[PDB]
Amino acid sequence: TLKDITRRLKSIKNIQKITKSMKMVAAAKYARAERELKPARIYGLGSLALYEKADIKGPEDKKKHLLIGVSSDRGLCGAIHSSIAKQMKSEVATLTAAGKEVMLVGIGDKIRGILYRTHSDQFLVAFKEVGRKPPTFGDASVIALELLNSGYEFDEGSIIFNKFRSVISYKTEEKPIFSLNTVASADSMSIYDDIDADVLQNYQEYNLANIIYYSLKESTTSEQSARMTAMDNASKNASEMIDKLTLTFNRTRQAVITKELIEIISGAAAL
Amino acid sequence: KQVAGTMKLELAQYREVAAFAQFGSDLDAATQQLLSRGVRLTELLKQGQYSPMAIEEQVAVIYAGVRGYLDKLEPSKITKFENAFLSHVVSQHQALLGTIRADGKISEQSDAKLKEIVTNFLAGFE
Amino acid sequence: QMSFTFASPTQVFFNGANVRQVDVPTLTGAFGILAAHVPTLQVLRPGLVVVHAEDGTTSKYFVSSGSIAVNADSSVQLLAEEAVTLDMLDLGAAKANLEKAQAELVGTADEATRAEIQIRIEANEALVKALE
Amino acid sequence: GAGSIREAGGAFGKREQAEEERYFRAQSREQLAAL
Amino acid sequence: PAPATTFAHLDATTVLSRAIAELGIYPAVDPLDSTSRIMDPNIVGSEHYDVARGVQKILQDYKSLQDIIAILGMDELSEEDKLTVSRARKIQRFLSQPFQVAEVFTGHMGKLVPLKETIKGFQQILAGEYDHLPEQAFYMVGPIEEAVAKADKLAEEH
Amino acid sequence: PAPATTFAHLDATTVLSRAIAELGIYPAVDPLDSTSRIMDPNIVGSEHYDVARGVQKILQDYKSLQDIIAILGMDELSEEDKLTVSRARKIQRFLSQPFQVAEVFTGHMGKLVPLKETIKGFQQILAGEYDHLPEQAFYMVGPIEEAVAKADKLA
Repeated sequence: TLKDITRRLKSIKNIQKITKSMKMVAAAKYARAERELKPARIYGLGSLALYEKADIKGPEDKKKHLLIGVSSDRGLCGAIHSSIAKQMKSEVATLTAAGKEVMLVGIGDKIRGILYRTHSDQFLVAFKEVGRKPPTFGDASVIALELLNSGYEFDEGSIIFNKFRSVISYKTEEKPIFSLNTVASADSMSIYDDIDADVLQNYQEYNLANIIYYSLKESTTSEQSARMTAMDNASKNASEMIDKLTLTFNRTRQAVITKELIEIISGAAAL
Repeated sequence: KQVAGTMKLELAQYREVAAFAQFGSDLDAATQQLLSRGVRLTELLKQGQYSPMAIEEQVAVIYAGVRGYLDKLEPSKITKFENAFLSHVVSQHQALLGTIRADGKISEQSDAKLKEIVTNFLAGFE
Repeated sequence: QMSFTFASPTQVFFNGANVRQVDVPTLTGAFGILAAHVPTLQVLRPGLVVVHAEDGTTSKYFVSSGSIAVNADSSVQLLAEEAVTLDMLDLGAAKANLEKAQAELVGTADEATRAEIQIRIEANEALVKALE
Repeated sequence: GAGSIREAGGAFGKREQAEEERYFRAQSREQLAAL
Repeated sequence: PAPATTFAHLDATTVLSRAIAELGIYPAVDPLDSTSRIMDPNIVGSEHYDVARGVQKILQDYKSLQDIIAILGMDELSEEDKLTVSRARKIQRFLSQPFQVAEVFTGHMGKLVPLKETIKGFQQILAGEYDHLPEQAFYMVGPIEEAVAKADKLAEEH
Repeated sequence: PAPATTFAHLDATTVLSRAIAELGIYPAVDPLDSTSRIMDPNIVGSEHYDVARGVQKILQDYKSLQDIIAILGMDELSEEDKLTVSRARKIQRFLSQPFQVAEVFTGHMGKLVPLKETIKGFQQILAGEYDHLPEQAFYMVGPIEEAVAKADKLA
């Protein structure tokens, strides 16, 4: 039907236009969010050089556990919010099998709305408003507070985020988060001078806001590029669909004109 | 001809970049300037019914529009600005309108006079 | 021999640079850090940070919080949550907000919400002494 | 030809209706509380 | 050919749409396709003409925003766009009206609204004077007074 | 006019499709367009009727999702929709079958599947008993055991 094909052509043309505009907007957002990753990757990575020079391994005997999945609120990114949830619930059962009680936290409405079905009681707290504005240290500092004002005596932790590598590809990654009783008991920390169990607490509480901030910068410059790619693919698919539907529309309009001609001619020749 | 060449180019570029509307708060300053000039120009083309303007008044309005003397106003007042500016020029500057009507072209004298009038009205406009 | 690294959350001042001395305001009292300094790790309090380049020429930033960590291989990583050079702070608002902080303490008696005032008082008290 | 995604009535129109009216039902039951 | 030929023989055409009736709005008048020859600011005055043109403009921008709501989602729209879409939905509902001959279909009382009540109600919904009310309070009422009364009833009962 | 008139004379219609034949699915029988007047629980049995209706419902769900899948990619589906799509594609591949008359232009042995094997295999695929096998393991096989064997052979 000609009206059906016209409706569908108009619909998919609107879709293609909006998707191209969205791709260019996500490209404008990614160019910035990747310029602000170079100063936040020296800070964040310079915040974990100790735990690698001191070579903190972490205790495998403690049971309580924390698991941070970093994502955003907005979809249309692809496997961004799916790779995080894929990694979380993959190792939630891995630690639950060994008796290690795991309790989750969700940064971003997408990572919560996914795992809210299966693991909903194993969920300490969740957050919002991640993704609209570029993540700042004010956001990472807040998330660190309620991770301490929660009464969860977590003995080991890992934060899962999307490590950005290039515009084409990113990888999911988890960074370890050590508590006090493992960084104060490690016999490789005996060389560090003027250390008591309080100046380590202030140092473990700050290094929780860093590894969250370094995570929010990596998982937002890896999400805008993925949104750019996904909107590019969506606009391209809409374009090929528009091409096919325009071919079909031309065929149908020609058929309609010919049918009307044949009707008029058969009516005229029957007199 | 002089003024509408520029108007046509500006409106063509605005039609090129008009699909990115509703996303102007997240685009670079070039696309935003294009969108702004184009919106102001489309607001300049709106016209009442049964009110046809003379040629000198049309070219004065399009001059005030395309030269950049309207990016400071947000679109919802462009119509009132155009109406009040028209009233002021017709009731005050009949001499410049007469010279443009007789010559048919915009001299450099008339260009500077129009710049002066438009800037002073922008100063005095509500 | 020293590998300095001074970085705000949004800015990097030094990175792998070889300065000879840093003077940081640790919570357990300030100390200066030359090469081969004993491995430590601390958390800062509001105060200056003087960085002595190899030429003997200084550089003075005003950190506000964070954590310096001298390491066993003479590497330093100073991370300040808000590190603004002294050319950006003003003396009038520091002395004024310090007064607004000091005058608001006496009107408060709860242990928690008064503790947040003293931290604002010392943060501003450390400001007036840094500017002049 | 704006609004064509809703005029067609395919998958992207039904989900438009769903998204919009769930948002506005939430806002409506929230605004009935503030009154 | 028959409707397209009879269009030219009329003064105030009132086109009834099916997509609008499938929204539960009645009468199903299409606001962006109905036309009158006395919709002239020198015939209906400037206030009536301006209110009508503002209603039509906001409904057209609502149609234009529906595509973005379709593909992006209602969440990322600005509060500007959210508020204009809310006003548009409320004007849509307020355009509906219970008929005295449609009680058997709706069970509601038949309302007859004077012209000034209509102009004032649409002016106030356009101005935002009732952005705090639910959109379901304007559905199948008379003037805007019955709309705020229905809002009060829905607020107390829920 | 000719096929539209000949529909009303048949007790069971097997509508072939070109869009399905392009996917290599042979026979190209359109599952959502072929009907039969003995597709009746009182005639074929409640088990057979339920399996057939469930297969058709999942194929109709996949068809409804086709648009969003084609424009906004596979990611924007819920995981329930993703499971429906996976099962529907497995069912699509399983509906294919090598014909004994095709032994000369496809090479594969012709499989003749009894009714019990058909009902059992499709019921199992609907129940989720093969959500770990790949979809190319159900393509051009006989009973479901051959699909399992092909899935093992490809790994």
